[PDB]
Amino acid sequence: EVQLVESGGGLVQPGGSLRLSCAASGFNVSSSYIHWVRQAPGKGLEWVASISSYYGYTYYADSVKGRFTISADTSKNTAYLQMNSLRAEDTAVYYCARKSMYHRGWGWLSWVYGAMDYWGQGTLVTVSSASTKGPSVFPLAPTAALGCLVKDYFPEPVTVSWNSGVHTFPAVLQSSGLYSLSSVVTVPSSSLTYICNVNHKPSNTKVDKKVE
Amino acid sequence: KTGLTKL
Amino acid sequence: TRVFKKSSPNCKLTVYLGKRDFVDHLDKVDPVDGVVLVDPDYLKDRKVFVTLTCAFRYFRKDLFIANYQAFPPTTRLQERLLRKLGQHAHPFFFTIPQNLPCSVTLQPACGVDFEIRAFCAKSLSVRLVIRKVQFAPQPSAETTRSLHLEASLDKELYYHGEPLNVNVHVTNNSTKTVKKIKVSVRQYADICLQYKCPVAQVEQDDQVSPSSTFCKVYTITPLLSNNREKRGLALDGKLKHEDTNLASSTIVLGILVSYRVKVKLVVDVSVELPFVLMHPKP
Amino acid sequence: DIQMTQSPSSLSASVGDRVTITCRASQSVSSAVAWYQQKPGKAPKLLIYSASSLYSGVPSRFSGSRSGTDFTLTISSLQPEDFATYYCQQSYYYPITFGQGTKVEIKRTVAAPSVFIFPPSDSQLKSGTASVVCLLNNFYPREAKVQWKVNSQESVTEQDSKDSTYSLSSTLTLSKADYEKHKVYACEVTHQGLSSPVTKSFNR
Repeated sequence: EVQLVESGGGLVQPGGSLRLSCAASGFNVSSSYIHWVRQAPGKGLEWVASISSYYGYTYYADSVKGRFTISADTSKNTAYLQMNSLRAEDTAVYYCARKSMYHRGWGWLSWVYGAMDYWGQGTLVTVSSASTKGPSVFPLAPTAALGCLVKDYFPEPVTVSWNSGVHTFPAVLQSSGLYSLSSVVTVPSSSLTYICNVNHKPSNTKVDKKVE
Repeated sequence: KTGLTKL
Repeated sequence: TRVFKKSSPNCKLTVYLGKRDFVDHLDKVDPVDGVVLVDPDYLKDRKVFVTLTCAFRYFRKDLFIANYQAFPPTTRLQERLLRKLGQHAHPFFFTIPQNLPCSVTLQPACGVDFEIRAFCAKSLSVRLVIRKVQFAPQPSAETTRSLHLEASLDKELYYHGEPLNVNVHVTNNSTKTVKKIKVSVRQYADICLQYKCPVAQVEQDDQVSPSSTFCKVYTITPLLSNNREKRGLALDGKLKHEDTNLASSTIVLGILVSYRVKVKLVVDVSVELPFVLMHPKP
Repeated sequence: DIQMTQSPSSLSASVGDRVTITCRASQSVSSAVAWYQQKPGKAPKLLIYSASSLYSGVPSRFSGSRSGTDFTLTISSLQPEDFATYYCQQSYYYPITFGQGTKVEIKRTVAAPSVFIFPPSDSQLKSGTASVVCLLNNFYPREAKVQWKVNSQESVTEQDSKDSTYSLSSTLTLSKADYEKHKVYACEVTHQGLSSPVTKSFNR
């Protein structure tokens, strides 16, 4: 069995920095090309960088060159990615996977850089020049639909509960950056009291709103 | 030089 | 599935070969079986032969050569190769003698390398570089200089790259204070027609006071990363300027490779443990 | 670099379909391609290597092949569970590149958006930023547009688990002064499942 354990994910202002650790089990950082990839928020994968110890080979994406620098520690069997000058675009969930140098039949295939076949679970990398705030909840009222508009919170996530049919629309990013969302559900207008319970663990802000 | 055909 | 093809610039002659790395099980080497595809017009009278060079370089001390007549005539893989080519495809089949310097070279020409040479002539060309290769199949040391030094290793087989853990136990009953401990790797690559090679060296200022015990484990790992500026370093066979490992640990006529972890106390009582540094068979 | 273009941008198909996604490499490739099936949230998985080698554990219904610089990925029986985005990646050169994903949606009878319109609440107007919410619920396919009549942040939910439905929440946020300057607000919905645009509105 083989695994990678990805860690090192937390907020960081633009121009700050981070370090990512990828602990390797079932193999070595030296018999494997270890690759760090990233997926932006609701966007497409982009291989960030990768290294091989036995050769000291390093590769970075054109947009992640210089800002990132990868290396490893074969003592602990781990890989390390130093992300310097983290910027807003850099936000993602960052994944770690590996290209076993084996399968040549005998030795190291130094010229394959093949498929990244073992992915970890991915640590969320943030970038934001904004500090935690509390959600501002409003009631949306007029089959009639209604909800609570939970605007201007920071950062993910929120768990809006009502007192079936609740559709909370993915939290977005605004110009200032704050995470909005709306949570609505449709009920017949005949019975038009409803209780919205907004919970924000990062700010420990819990609000209850009445809609009718 | 050394090409490579499948089979 | 897959096979390596090579033909001359005239292309009248072609050689198809299943492998380009031959596994020396130490009792039966993967025999070099290939197929020669020719055109009758370009050969007419002249015969076609194929040769298995076992060169040694540094000097062309060609330690062995054998000839096989592609034509005139004199396996299932060869069968399948023929079925796609016809009569004018003919097999050659060399058997590698085990007592050969297993494919190795030196990191800069020099070194050791087999070779498949196919040529058409009336009397005794495609040049396919091949290799012979070997797959990887508890040392303990005590010294009483009294400054007792004991070293041990987990096992004698450490795959390439795989880190080596050295148990160090220092019982210093003498009046001299240890200023450093060095766990290093010496790669002895003797060209026999031997040199000390410093590759990995975990120097730690771990000082053991008089009448004191210092017991712990180091982890040192030999990697080709910092072994790049090491001329005369023994690498595995490089087919056409690829990159390869550190010359695996030979299992004993050419170049002989052994490896030793040296535990040295800088007071300089030293001990050494031999270990194996060969790849695993997938 | 190597622009590994992919097609279609997204495709629609139900259970049992035979999906075919074509990944063309602007520059030459030599059987170095991988297709990663990233579910929403979870991490990419390996499907294809060598352009045609079935990675161990990939269901045999999955396959792919090479026809030059046009590699292709096929799914014989698009099961209910093999819905994701599929990125193609040339592992040949450096810097590596991935495709741009081809979301495999679900298919249902073309449905119109159950539309509602909501104005800023008094609580919000007191705060000062009014967020009118034009809700287009249970609407298929995702292709719809909303126009504002008197800065729109559509928040398109993902496919529903009940019946494969999209819900869109077009939020228009405005400052108190500019919001008050106008009186009549409206959102107009253009949908392939609607004969003509559906316009909802209110007055300040």
